[PDB]
Amino acid sequence: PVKVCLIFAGGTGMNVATKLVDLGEAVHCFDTCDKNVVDVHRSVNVTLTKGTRGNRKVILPLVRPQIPALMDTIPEADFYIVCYSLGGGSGSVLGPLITGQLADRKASFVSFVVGAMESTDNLGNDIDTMKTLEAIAVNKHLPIVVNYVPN
Amino acid sequence: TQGRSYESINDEIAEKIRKVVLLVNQNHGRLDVHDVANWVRFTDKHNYLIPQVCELHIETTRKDAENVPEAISQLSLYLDPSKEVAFGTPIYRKVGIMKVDDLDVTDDQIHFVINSVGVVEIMKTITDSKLEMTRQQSKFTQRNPIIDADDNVDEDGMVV
Ligand SMILES: Nc1nc2c(ncn2[C@@H]2O[C@H](COP(=O)(O)OP(=O)(O)O)[C@@H](O)[C@H]2O)c(=O)[nH]1
Ligand SMILES: [Mg+2]
Repeated sequence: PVKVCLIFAGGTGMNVATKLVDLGEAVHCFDTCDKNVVDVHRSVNVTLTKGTRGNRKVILPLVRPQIPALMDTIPEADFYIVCYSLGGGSGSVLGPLITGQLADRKASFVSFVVGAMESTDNLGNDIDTMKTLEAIAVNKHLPIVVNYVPN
Repeated sequence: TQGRSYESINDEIAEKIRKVVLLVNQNHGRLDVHDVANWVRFTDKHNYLIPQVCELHIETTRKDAENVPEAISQLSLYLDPSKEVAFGTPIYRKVGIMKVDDLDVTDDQIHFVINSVGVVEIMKTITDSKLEMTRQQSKFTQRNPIIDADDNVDEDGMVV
């Protein structure tokens, strides 16, 4: 296992990743399209889901069956860090699905999540994603530990 | 608008169309095809809203965009990402970052704001304007017929 694996999801995750490219192979990014992919990302892992080119209910059934495939690209590690926005459609779905998988690995990890504040859509998503993490904490019987950063 | 050439109006429309062509060119950071779809088809995910005729306002300043009344759905493009400000009270809001090497980038920031509480007035102005014009032309009073029941008129209206 590596010391730490860093996982980023959705646009916000992609954007934060650009600041951590010096960590290279330890960084793993996921999104549903390439709107946020920039040149510096060549230095890290980037995986885009298939058939997915803001609505979480729409994105979920498309990405769910692909999660096992995403997880195979994430090495076993002694610790993980997960990072995404609570308020969009892709990060707030990929992030928690991967988080659920990390719980199944009996992993130690923390997340960095952003409270998006632009619109009632963002705010509704923030609520549903926090509730998602709570449901996961209960279902997997594990604390889901997050550093919460409001915009 | 009275006094303005169709040439002038057409030029303005073409320049606005180009901004929309730019908007949807899929080359902006952070901006998805799905982001655009959910901006303009806002009732798809906001089911409590009423589908109806809405106006699109295309503005090149924050100030002008903020002055769109009762904004529903907003998309902002910025060339300088330092200038991004989450202004207004729309229900849906998204931002894209334009590229300085994008030759189609005509302005430093462009805001595409959709509302619907503006169409009313527009229609009123047209109805009121037409009414006034019709009133001036309506208030007419034709003269009495130049032919009396005395003239012998045949089926083709021939009087011989
Ligand atoms: N802190 C932060 N917030 C962002 C950033 N980009 C977008 N946001 C906010 O997060 C929301 C979700 O955007 P994004 O993460 O790109 O959505 P996703 O790709 O569907 O996961 C947006 O509506 C913004 O309010 C970013 O780079 N940093
Ligand atoms: Mg996105």
